[PDB]
Amino acid sequence: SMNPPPPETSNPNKPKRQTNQLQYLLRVVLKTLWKHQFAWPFQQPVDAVKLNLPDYYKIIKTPMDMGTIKKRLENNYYWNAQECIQDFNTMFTNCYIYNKPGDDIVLMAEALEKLFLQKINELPTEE
Amino acid sequence: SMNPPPPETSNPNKPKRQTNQLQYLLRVVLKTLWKHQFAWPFQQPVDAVKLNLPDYYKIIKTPMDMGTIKKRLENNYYWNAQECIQDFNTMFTNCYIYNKPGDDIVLMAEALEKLFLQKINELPTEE
Repeated sequence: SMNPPPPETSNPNKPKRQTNQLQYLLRVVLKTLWKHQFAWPFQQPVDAVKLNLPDYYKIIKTPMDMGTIKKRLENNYYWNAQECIQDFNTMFTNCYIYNKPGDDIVLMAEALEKLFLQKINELPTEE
Repeated sequence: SMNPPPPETSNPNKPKRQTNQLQYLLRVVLKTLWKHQFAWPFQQPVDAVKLNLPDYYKIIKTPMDMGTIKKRLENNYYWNAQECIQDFNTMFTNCYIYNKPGDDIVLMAEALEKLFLQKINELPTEE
């Protein structure tokens, strides 16, 4: 009956690089998703103690949120842009896992997923 | 202090009518919002003594909640749909009044209002 620690966002032993793709994910993708009207329930880890949701972290064993993604990009925690896209995908599917098809929170995450996909269509070439 | 009696939900001395719009407000509007994941703080009158909110009914002098709106629709309390729509608006603006921009409860209210407005956009045509 206690929230887990948030996901790690710093990995100081890992090599670091800046790519056009990683910079785009932070400066465009994360930015556009953050300001969407549906974003706030996904911006921080679910606070299951505050919400009185004792089952959340019994069901969700790989939590992910947009605040954690932002910090990872800022700390060059990702070497490959797909590791970041995976975290985004984990955040959406965590919503589909915890809730039920057609739920309103799920319709919210679905709309955010469509926008995320629209944005990564414009991802700069890996070059 | 103490809680007030909840809003009245019955008016025997008022004429009654069933209309396309009132039926929609109960079976579609109220139903949809009730089943929203963000609905639980608005389904019943604020128990300001149980929530440790002694100032709530000093600030909020026209309280309104979805359980009251549900009963009013079931008891034909409303002759026009705008009476019911006004109770919804009161419930949302009460939340904005008592709390502050950016609070969790306010963001929940705003999401319900946006869904409410979409469902009202599809109110059947007036007889």
